[PDB]
This record gives sequence, C-alpha cells and structure tokens, in this order.
Amino acid sequence: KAGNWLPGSDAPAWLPDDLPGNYGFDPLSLGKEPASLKRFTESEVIHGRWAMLGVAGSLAVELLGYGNWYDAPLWAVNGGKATWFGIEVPFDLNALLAFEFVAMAAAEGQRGDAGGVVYPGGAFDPLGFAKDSSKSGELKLKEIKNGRLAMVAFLGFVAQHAATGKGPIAALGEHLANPWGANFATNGISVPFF
Amino acid sequence: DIAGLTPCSESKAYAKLEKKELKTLEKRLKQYEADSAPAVALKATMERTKARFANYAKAGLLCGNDGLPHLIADPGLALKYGHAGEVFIPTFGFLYVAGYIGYVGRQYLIAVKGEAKPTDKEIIIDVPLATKLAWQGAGWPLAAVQELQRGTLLEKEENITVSPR
Amino acid sequence: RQSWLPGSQIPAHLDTPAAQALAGNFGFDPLGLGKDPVALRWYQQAELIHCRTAMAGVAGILIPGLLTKAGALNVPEWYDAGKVAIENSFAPWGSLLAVQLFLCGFVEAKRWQDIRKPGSQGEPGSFLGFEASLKGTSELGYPGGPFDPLGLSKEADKWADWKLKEVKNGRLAMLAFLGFVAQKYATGAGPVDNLAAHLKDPWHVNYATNGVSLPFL
Amino acid sequence: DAALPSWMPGADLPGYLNGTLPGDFGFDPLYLGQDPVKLKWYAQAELMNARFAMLAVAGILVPELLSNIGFSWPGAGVAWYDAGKFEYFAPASSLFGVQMLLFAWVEIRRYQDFVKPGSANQDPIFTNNKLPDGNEPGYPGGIFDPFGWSKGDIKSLKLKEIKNGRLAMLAFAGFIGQAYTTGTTPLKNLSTHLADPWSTTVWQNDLARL
Ligand code: CLA
Ligand code: CLA
Ligand code: CLA
Ligand SMILES: CC1=C[C@H](O)CC(C)(C)[C@H]1/C=C/C(C)=C/C=C/C(C)=C/C=C/C=C(C)/C=C/C=C(C)/C=C/C1=C(C)C[C@H](O)CC1(C)C
Ligand SMILES: CC1=C(/C=C/C(C)=C/C=C/C(C)=C/C=C\C=C(C)\C=C\C=C(C)\C=C\C2=C(C)C[C@@H](O)CC2(C)C)C(C)(C)CCC1
Ligand SMILES: CCCCCCCCCCCCO[C@@H]1O[C@H](CO)[C@@H](O[C@H]2O[C@H](CO)[C@@H](O)[C@H](O)[C@H]2O)[C@H](O)[C@H]1O
Repeated sequence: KAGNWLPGSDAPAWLPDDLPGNYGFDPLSLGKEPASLKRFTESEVIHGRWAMLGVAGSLAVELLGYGNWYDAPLWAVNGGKATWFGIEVPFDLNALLAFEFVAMAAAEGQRGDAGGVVYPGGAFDPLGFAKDSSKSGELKLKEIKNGRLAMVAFLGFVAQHAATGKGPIAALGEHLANPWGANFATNGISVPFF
Repeated sequence: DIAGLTPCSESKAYAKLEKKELKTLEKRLKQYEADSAPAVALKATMERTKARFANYAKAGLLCGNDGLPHLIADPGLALKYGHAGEVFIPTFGFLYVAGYIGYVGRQYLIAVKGEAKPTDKEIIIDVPLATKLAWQGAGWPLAAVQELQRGTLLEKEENITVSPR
Repeated sequence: RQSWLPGSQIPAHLDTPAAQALAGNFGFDPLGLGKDPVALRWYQQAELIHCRTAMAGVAGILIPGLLTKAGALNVPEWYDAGKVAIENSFAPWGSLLAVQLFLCGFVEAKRWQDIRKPGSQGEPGSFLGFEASLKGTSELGYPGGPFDPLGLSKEADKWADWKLKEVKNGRLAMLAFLGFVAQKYATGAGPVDNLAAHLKDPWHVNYATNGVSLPFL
Repeated sequence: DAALPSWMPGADLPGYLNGTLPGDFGFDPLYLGQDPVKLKWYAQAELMNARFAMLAVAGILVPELLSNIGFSWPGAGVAWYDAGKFEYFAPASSLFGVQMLLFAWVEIRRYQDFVKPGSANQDPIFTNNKLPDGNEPGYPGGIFDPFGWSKGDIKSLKLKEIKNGRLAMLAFAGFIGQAYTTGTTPLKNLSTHLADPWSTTVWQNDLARL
C-alpha cells in the first residue's frame, strides 16, 4: 500500500495491495467490481501519461516565450499561420484535424485491440528500465504519482485561467510578486462575496 | 385574425350590436319614473350588457362579419393565438367533472354489488357510502390509470354474455 | 403511530408494515390514492423526486433572495430571473431547454428503468465500468453510491432520522413553492417582501386583506 | 434522574442524563439528547461551541478594557463588530482563504478521532511524535495539555470548562443582542448600567425604542 490517503481510515479490500499507487482511496466504491477496477486502472495510467506530456508542453511554450497553452490554437481561429519553436508549420486546421484523426485512430486502435496492456515493452521500453520486477514496481509507482500530480496540475492551469485568464507561469509570477494579494481567494471567482 | 375573422374589440358590427341592445333597453326605461323598481331593473340589465360586451372583447374573442364572437376549437390555433379559454381548457374541465361522476357511480355499483340485495341499494341509495365515494372521486384520473395498468378496469370476455352469432 | 389527524381512522394500506417502513407515514391518504401497493411504490418515488427538486429550487429562491435583501447579492426576483439570465446568455432559451431535455431524459430514463427493475442499471458492460456503481441500494429512491459521496447512508443508527428530515423538509419546500406562486399572483411582490410587509403590520397585512384570497369577506 | 445536581431542585430529571457528561444538571426540557447518537454528537458540539465562545469573549472584552485604559496599539478603540472592515496587512478574502485551508486540516484530524477514537494521535510527518493512548474525543491532551493539568481532578476541571463555556456562549449571545439593540460596545453598555442601573434595564431601553 503506497500509504493511507486518510490516516485512520481502513483500505477498501477490493483494492489489491500490489496495485501500484494503492493509497486505499476509493471512497465512492467505484473500483469495487474487478472488471471496472481493471478498466479504470488502465485509464488512470493513460490519463497520467497524456497529462504529463500536456503539462510539460504547456509550461515549455510559455517558458520559451512562444505563448500560453490557451492561446496556442488561436492562429487557426484567426487568419494566422501555424508556428512551432518559432519555425512556421504550413498546414490548415483541416489538414491537422484529418492527419491527427488517422494517426490517433491507428495507434489507439492497435492499443485498444491489444486488450488493456498498460505496460507494453520493446519499442515502448527501449533502454531497458522495466526488465526487472523489483525496479518495475517502484518505477510504476513513480509513473502513477507523477501522472496524478500532472493531472491535478493541468486542472489547476485550466481553473486558474478560467478565473484570471493568465498563463500558468504568468500566475506563478503574480503570486510570487504579491502572495497575500494574488491568490485564489483574491480573484473574485473562487471565493464568492468579498 | 384566423379564418379572416376580426377581434370583437375592433369590429364595427360588434359596436353597433351593443348600441342596438342598449337602445332597446333605454326606449323602455323612459316610460318609468327614475326610482321606480322597473327603472332600477332596466338599469341593472344595461350595466350587465355593458360589462358583457367589454368582458368579451377583453378576452380577445374574434368576431365574424355578423359582429358576433366565434370560438376557435383547433388546439394548435387556440394555443398559438391566445384562444384556449374558448374550447381547450373547457374540454379538460368538463372531462374531469364527467369522469368524476362516472368513476364515483362505477365505484358505488361495485360496492353495492357485493351486498345482500344490490337492487335494493339502487332504489334506496346508501347515502353514507355514496357521500364517501363522492369525496374520494377527486383523484379519479390517477385511480383510473392505476386500474387500467393493473388490468382490473375491464371484464374478461369469457365472463360477459353474448348472442349465438 | 403518529397521525395527521388524532382520532381519525388510518387507512389499512398505510398501517401495513411495508407502508410503515416508508418515511413520513402519518397515515395521510384521505382520497385513497395509494391503496394499490404497486401505485404506492410509484407515488413514493414521485414524492421523493418532488421533495428533492422543491428543496433545491426553494433554496435557490429564498437563500439568494435574503442575501440580496441584505446586500451580499443582487439576484433578480425568481419570477424575473429567466429573462435576466437569457438576456446576456450564450444561447437562446429554446436551445438551452432542448439540451436540458436530452441530458435530463437520459438520467431520468436510467432512474425509470431502475424503478421497473431495481439494480438493472448495473447491467455488466452497459456503462464503461460505471454500471457497477449505477446499481442503487436495497431501498428504491435512495441510490447512494456516487450519490452519497460522504457515506452518511452507511450509519444504520442514523438512517431513519435522515430520511424523515428529507421527507419533512421536502414536503415543506413543496408547500413553500406553491406559496411563492400564490403570493406572487396575489401580491405582485417577492417572497422576502411579503415576509417583511406582514412582519411590519401582521394584523392588517395578510391574505385576508389581499383582496383576492377571500372574495366573500 | 438520581441524586446528582439539578437545574430545578425537586424535578424528575431525564434518565438518559446520568452524570457521565460534565455539567449534567438534567436540563433538556425539549428532550433533544433523548437519542444516544444525537447526545454523543451534541456533547462534542457543546464543547466546541463553548471553547470558541470562550476565546471570542476574551478577545472581545480584553481589547475594549485595554482601550479604556491608556494601552496604545493599532486596534485601540476598534469595536469588535467593526474589526472586519479594518485594513490589515492582507485582504480579508486572502486571510479567509488561508483560514479555511488551515482549518480543513485540523477539523478533519479532530473529526477522524471522533469517528474512531485514537486514530489521529500520531504526527503524519514526524511519525515518532504522538499523543498518549488514553484519549477521549474533545480531550486530546498530550501536547494539547503541555502542563499536565489533566492528571489532577480531571472531572472538576471538565465541569469548570463546561460551566465557563456556557457562560461565555451566553455572553457572546449578549454581545450580539446588546450591540444590535443598544448600537454600542459591551463595556460601554456596562458603563451605562453601572452609572444608573435602575434607569438602565432592557425593559426601559426597549420601551423608549417603541
Ligand atoms: C382532431 C382533428 C384535427 C384537425 C382536423 C386538425 C387540423 C389542423 N391542425 Mg391540429 N391538433 C389536433 C387535432 C386536429 N387538428 C389535436 C387533437 C391537437 C392536440 C395536440 C392538435 C394540435 C395542433 C398543433 C400544435 C397545430 C395544429 C395545427 C393544425 C392545422 C395545420 C396542421 C396540419 O398541418 O395538419 C392537420 C393536423 C392534424 C390532422 C393533427 C394535429 C396537428 C398536427 C399534429 C400539428 C402539425 C402542424 C404543422 C406544424 C403544420 C403547420 C405549420 C405551421 C403553420 C405551424 C390544421 C388546420 C397547426 C397550426 O395550424 O397551428 C397554427 C399546429 O401547429 N394542431
Ligand atoms: C355509474 C353510471 C354510469 C356509467 C359509469 C356509465 C358509463 C357509460 N355509459 Mg351509461 N347509462 C347510465 C349510467 C352510466 N353509464 C344510466 C343511468 C343510463 C340510463 C339513461 C345509461 C344509459 C347509457 C346509454 C344508452 C349508453 C350508455 C353508454 C355508456 C358508455 C359510453 C360513455 C357514456 O357515458 O355514454 C353516455 C351515457 C349517458 C349519457 C347516460 C348518462 C347517465 C348518468 C349521467 C349517470 C348517472 C349515474 C348514477 C345516477 C350515478 C349514481 C352515483 C351513486 C353515488 C349513487 C360508458 C362506459 C353508451 C355506450 O354504450 O357506449 C359504448 C350508450 O349508448 N349509457
Ligand atoms: C451572562 C450573560 C449576560 C450578562 C452578564 C448580561 C449583562 C447585561 N446586559 Mg444582557 N443579554 C444577554 C446576556 C447577558 N447580559 C443575552 C443572552 C441577551 C439576548 C441576546 C441579552 C440582551 C440584552 C439587551 C437587549 C440588553 C442587555 C443589557 C445588559 C446590561 C444591563 C441591562 C440588563 O440587565 O438587561 C437585561 C439582560 C437580560 C435580561 C439577559 C439575562 C442575563 C443572562 C440570561 C444571564 C442569566 C442570569 C444569571 C443569574 C447570570 C447573571 C450574570 C452573572 C455574571 C451574575 C448588563 C451589563 C441592557 C443594556 O445593554 O444595558 C445598556 C440591554 O438593553 N442584554
Ligand atoms: C398526499 C395527498 C393524499 C390524499 O389522498 C389527497 C391529497 C390531499 C390530494 C394528496 C396531497 C397532495 C399535495 C398537498 C400535493 C402538493 C404538491 C406540491 C405543492 C408540489 C410542489 C412541487 C414544487 C416543485 C417540484 C418546485 C420546483 C421549483 C424549481 C425547480 C425552481 C425553479 C426556479 C428557481 C430555482 C429560481 C428561478 O429564478 C426560477 C425557477 C426556474 C422557477
Ligand atoms: C375512467 C373513466 C371511464 C372511461 C372508460 C373508458 C374505457 C373510456 C374509453 C376510451 C377510449 C377507448 C377511447 C378510444 C379512442 C379515443 C381517441 C382516439 C381520442 C380522441 C380525441 C381527440 C381526437 C381530441 C379532440 C380535441 C381535443 C384536443 C380536445 C378539444 O379541444 C376538442 C378536440 C376535438 C379539438 C368511465 C368508466 C366511462 C367513467 C368515467 C371515468
Ligand atoms: C455520429 C457522430 C457522433 C458519434 C461519433 C462516434 C465515433 C465512433 C464511436 C466512438 C468511438 C468508439 O471508441 C471505441 O472505444 C472502445 C472502448 O473499448 C475501443 O475498444 C477497444 O478496446 C476494447 C477493449 O478494451 C476492444 O474490445 C476493442 O476492440 C478495441 O478497439 C474502440 O477501439 C474505440 O473505437
């Protein structure tokens, strides 16, 4: 059990001890049925892996002064052209949409037909790393924890922008500039009244 | 508006009819002294006439070339053009009262049928039971649906008499 | 046995043990609507949904109204709030209602099928793994599971009290909404004004002096 | 319902009040604690509302008394009901935001103990640190009793706690009523009475306001 999310609480028996990231947190009893827990387990890892790439690229663009994650698609909505690392990319939304759809349907289709393989290997695991189970366990715990953290991070970015309309790095600067003046309670949205 | 009719409020024939009606009542109010009971009665009829012509027009009734209010019975035209208090709402009001009478009477017949002499309870009315059913008839519509859904409202054909065919 | 009318004859259909297991059973069915057990079960579900909707709506009329009366809020009167909200919305009312009926109908159909056969919405493979949680409890109209995030229904020593407070608060909120409609048509003002006006002169400001409720006196 | 102290000498007290809670004088005219699970929750509630009320009344009267004296400091003659609009280092909103976060952690830690006694007596971070096993909800002790008082007559100390709290809870209720009715601070209300008690009763005051 990676730990107890709520000290003094008993872990749900349906949660396997080996289950990576098992902090005994299923208060609504969603993973009680084995089939459901199986699907949710794979989905949780997939969500975390995608979010860990989304947070990375959402911070990178801003840090590299290429804009924020929210304003990245506005080129398409306007007459603007597509750029990447400053380099210009010659494609209209329609091209991108069709290209991504086919690419995603192909790779996602192979993953889907496989049968819920959360941890493949070979091409997905070059550089060894997950060859020994002893290392695998801790490496699987680190992936889920970093993924869960990245999922809470992304939601924070979306929520912060929905309340302030600024980029994640731009907020971190506002808060650091005036922590007691710049915070969720001082946005007129998170905490009503005041 | 509909059917080429015109609001009674804007019909000239509607206005002429009201004047014609009040002029008959006035020609008669003359032969009597002002406080005479006959005079008071003709005045109250004239006031009731003025209120009717005004109330009918305010209700948005449409009038034909005859200058008389016409009723719209199409549910679609009535709802879309403000004419539902003419036939639609009256329909659901009557249907509720008529079903009320029917469901109570059916409940009475069923209750007296399980007695010693049902025929006697039809010539001499069991008033207490009748009053009880009369009050419990307000929720007849829901009771009728619940009977229709339990299959207790109708009788089995095998139990109903018929001619040789 | 608590009675809505001390000394009155309680309907036998409300004295049956299953009927007594129902929350808010004060023996009140003068019209005999729930004599049929199958109908009593449908009407119990209907009463629960009316109670939970009325409590949410009335809270959304009174609470904002009192806060606006104080100043903490500037919400429009309940009978004027639709026009105000649609005025600057992203969608016309018709589009907003069409989307409402689609989303409500879906969740209403699942609840309906659960009444027709309790536990049916747990059909394995019917809801991407969520059907397991879509199965309610042994008591119809009390789904729990995800609908009870804090697990208060898990304390058997408090279950009955909690359900009685829900039914009594629900029946009150249902009558408070009817009161909000009647008072609006008889006063032309809002429920918070009606309260303040009555409290100023209760002996001369009431439904007997509204010139509508009692057209005979 | 035995021979324990009574709020009305000679009355038949409720049996459910047996003298296991501090300040059990048999007072439940509305029979609220008749159900044991409600009484269990009500005992903690009374203790929590009393402990905050005791801190409040102190923090409302002490500053006023210091204000009357020559004591100088930012607050000075700030009326308790005017402290919120006062300008502090941070915006009220921000402070409230922090308060609710900090309290979420402590209340849920206290709530965990109440639902499962002795389930939250250990430091999450510095595991080694902990509270003595012997513990009752509402009485954490250990680092919460850093001078060992609990060791001595604990029952008397708990009765002194409930008595002082009930008086504080009634005091705060006074502050609310007297402030909204007399539109002035409590120590001002007391000075008015001490100047002419006979002509300064709620009866006369409210009569004049009518
Ligand atoms: C019982 C016999 C009967 C007859 C002869 C009619 C006849 C008529 N109805 Mg109708 N109606 C009836 C019963 C009847 N109704 C009942 C019982 C209801 C209750 C639901 C309605 C509800 C109703 C509505 C809502 C509408 C009509 C309308 C109409 C007129 C055009 C409808 C149509 O296209 O074909 C004849 C219709 C039927 C044979 C049966 C019902 C009417 C259908 C379902 C409505 C479809 C109307 C459609 C939009 C065409 C009009 C387009 C546009 C002008 C709205 C027409 C003269 C339309 C109208 O003119 O409104 C201004 C209208 O929209 N009726
Ligand atoms: C419980 C009373 C009752 C009920 C429920 C019905 C029901 C019905 N009758 Mg009917 N009928 C009744 C009494 C009743 N009748 C009486 C007393 C007579 C003698 C006049 C008739 C003569 C009669 C004929 C000739 C016909 C029907 C027909 C019908 C059927 C078609 C709908 C209809 O009502 O047509 C209309 C029925 C009437 C206009 C008769 C009015 C009878 C009054 C209004 C009912 C009062 C009943 C009683 C006094 C109330 C007792 C209450 C109790 C508490 C004491 C329908 C199922 C028709 C049918 O067979 O269709 C399939 C049909 O042709 N009835
Ligand atoms: C221990 C609590 C307590 C105490 C010590 C006081 C003390 C005082 N109040 Mg008072 N008050 C209280 C609670 C309390 N109040 C409560 C709960 C309310 C309702 C919210 C009020 C509402 C109130 C009003 C409206 C007024 C006062 C006023 C006064 C002052 C004199 C006038 C008066 O006696 O009015 C009568 C007070 C009461 C009838 C409340 C009864 C006292 C409580 C219930 C204690 C029970 C008695 C018990 C033996 C303890 C005695 C106190 C003890 C220290 C000896 C006086 C200094 C008057 C004032 O402001 O003077 C300018 C005034 O007009 N109070
Ligand atoms: C039992 C019995 C038996 C015997 O036998 C007989 C008899 C007597 C008949 C019976 C009785 C009955 C009764 C009494 C009933 C009642 C009911 C009700 C009132 C309901 C409500 C009900 C009600 C309800 C639901 C309500 C709902 C509401 C809501 C949603 C709200 C909404 C809204 C809001 C928020 C605000 C905005 O701005 C507007 C709106 C939009 C408006
Ligand atoms: C429950 C009840 C009773 C009724 C019992 C039974 C079995 C009644 C039978 C009903 C049956 C079989 C009806 C069958 C077909 C009915 C149909 C197709 C409905 C036709 C109605 C139409 C087309 C509507 C026309 C209009 C509407 C919208 C309303 C008005 O606007 C007028 C109009 C014509 C425009 C008992 C016992 C007589 C006792 C009592 C209470
Ligand atoms: C009409 C326009 C709007 C509707 C648009 C609908 C788009 C097409 C249908 C929605 C997409 C269906 O999404 C579908 O999800 C299931 C979930 O298991 C995937 O199913 C995948 O995993 C499961 C096992 O986990 C396998 O049995 C399946 O063979 C495999 O492909 C499908 O690969 C994916 O295509």
